[PDB]
Amino acid sequence: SIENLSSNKSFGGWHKQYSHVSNTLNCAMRFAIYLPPQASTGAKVPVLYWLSGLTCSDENFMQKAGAQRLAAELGIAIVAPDTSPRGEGVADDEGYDLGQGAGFYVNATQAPWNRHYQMYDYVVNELPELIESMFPVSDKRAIAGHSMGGHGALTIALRNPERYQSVSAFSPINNPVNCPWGQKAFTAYLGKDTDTWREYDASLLMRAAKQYVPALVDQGEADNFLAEQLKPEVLEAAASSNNYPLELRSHEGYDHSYYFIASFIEDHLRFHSNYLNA
Ligand SMILES: [Cl-]
Repeated sequence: SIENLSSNKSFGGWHKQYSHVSNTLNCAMRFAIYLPPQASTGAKVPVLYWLSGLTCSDENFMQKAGAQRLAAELGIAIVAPDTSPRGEGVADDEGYDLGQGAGFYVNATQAPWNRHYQMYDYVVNELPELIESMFPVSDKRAIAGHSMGGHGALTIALRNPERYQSVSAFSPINNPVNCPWGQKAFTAYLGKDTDTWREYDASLLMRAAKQYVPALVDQGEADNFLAEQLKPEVLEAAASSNNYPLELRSHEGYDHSYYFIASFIEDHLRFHSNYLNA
């Protein structure tokens, strides 16, 4: 029902990969965890959930973001789920932008996708329950992500404000109802009635937010997807309009890659630590 697949010592702590049978997705799922050195002492540690973007697995961030150094110092565990259901019986598309690697963190209502594409319930309900049951962790959590995963973090935090201390993102999809990535995925997973899409749009949620989760967003100015897919100005406008605690930082010359993420991940860890320690 749960299997440790791999272990690698990392900055006096541990990077470990698991597979488990998901009740919400009705499929096997892989996730990775980083436990800091403090978890070896008897301490319970807080958890940063990291959600990845299109095509990614539970490996990309663990390998490339360089988060382990500071997570170790600050005593933060990081949990990185995969980006979609995977395996036998799970629908898929040949394109990188739909199906596997592309769950969009929604609960799909349209067949065939509705059978397995319940990534919102997985991230919000099943995964944290599992993590808290297995690992030496507290009930204090935060959430972050990149692009589709930034969309994931923001939308989940805004709809579950009591559940998350803080939220952050790199290159988030802010207004997915108004971009091709969001439109393709939402039409396929949720159908043609865009009223059903509203609860999955960070910019729309933020404008209407009744309770604040502190937020930090970093955007590379040389990100090729900025205008068409990401639309940070649209998030800023929502924040402005709702007195929302959003710090949105634009960085000249930086792109959409993990090189950009690695460049500011320590900022994100110090930001989360501020709220996870409270
Ligand atoms: Cl993405």
